[PDB]
Amino acid sequence: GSEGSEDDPLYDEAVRFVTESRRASISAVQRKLKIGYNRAARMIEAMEMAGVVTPMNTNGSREVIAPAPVRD
Repeated sequence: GSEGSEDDPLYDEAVRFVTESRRASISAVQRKLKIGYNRAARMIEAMEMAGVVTPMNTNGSREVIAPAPVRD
């Protein structure tokens, strides 16, 4: 792993994207971040291990575990 482990030029954007979107979808991440599917997925993987996003669901939809910016 090189790009998308914990601190990546766009991971922070992805994590912020998922946290705010309340959903971890690579296609969506790449769409919102204007990144590549592979790149987004890599960062998304980082979200899984990092605890930013929960594993996929029975239907095939991820969730977010990392809190959102409420004030701090």
